[PDB]
Amino acid sequence: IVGGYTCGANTVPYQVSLNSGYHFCGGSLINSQWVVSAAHCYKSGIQVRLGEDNINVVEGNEQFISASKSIVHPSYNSNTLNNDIMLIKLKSAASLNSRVASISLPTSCASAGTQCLISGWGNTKSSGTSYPDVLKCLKAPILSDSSCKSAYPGQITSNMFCAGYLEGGKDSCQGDSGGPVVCSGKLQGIVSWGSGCAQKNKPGVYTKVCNYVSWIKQTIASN
Ligand SMILES: CNC(=O)[C@@H]1C[C@H](N2CCc3c(ncnc3OCCC3CC3)C2)CN1C(=O)c1ccc(CN)c(OC)c1
Ligand SMILES: [Ca+2]
Repeated sequence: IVGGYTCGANTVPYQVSLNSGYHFCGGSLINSQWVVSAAHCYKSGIQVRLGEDNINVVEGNEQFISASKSIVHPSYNSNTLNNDIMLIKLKSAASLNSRVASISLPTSCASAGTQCLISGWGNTKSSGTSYPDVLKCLKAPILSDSSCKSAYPGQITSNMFCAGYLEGGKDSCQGDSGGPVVCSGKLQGIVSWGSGCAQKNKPGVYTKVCNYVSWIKQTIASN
């Protein structure tokens, strides 16, 4: 997160860190045994880390649970990132508490101007690199689809939205992908891609979760 602020420990209790010996992606807890992340985060040997604040320190509220099954969206395209969403089932249920809590799925799609909370452990610099270890937060609005498509001609699909600031300075960045975009208590987005971080006219691009709620619910109910 570039241009954000320190969330505060366990203030984003649905935020997870996906760890394969190191933090590689964010995710969102959606019930005790399932996490939503980006399909581009798919890999073997995932451990889901819940209840984290500083990812380099065991502070006493963490739960570490291995993934048992990963389900990449049936239509995910790795060349274009269309349908950039995946479900991860945990080997055992997380114990739900004040520090480890699920986030609601949308019941409808959110609009341009809706304010959201984006969070993650990614790079905090727009030029060069610095990783914060504690969770960072950013308040950002959803941008109109026309400004998103104009910023990224030929690359934005009906399954994506832009959020952030066209003037630059505030954005998600390397190591935030897979993590949450939450608006009025609903997981509307997944951190997906962009061109650089916090550059003018290059806002972050996010998977449009509302289009996937039917698939998420059906997949969870059958697995
Ligand atoms: C260490 N983790 C990372 O670096 C991940 C990998 C992810 N990338 C996306 C493109 C892509 C991937 N995997 C196959 N193909 C990819 O792109 C192919 C081209 C299609 C049009 C996207 C995976 C971008 N990452 C971010 O954390 C990130 C988050 C937010 C922003 C917004 N400023 C950002 O901006 C550059 C980057
Ligand atoms: Ca921690």
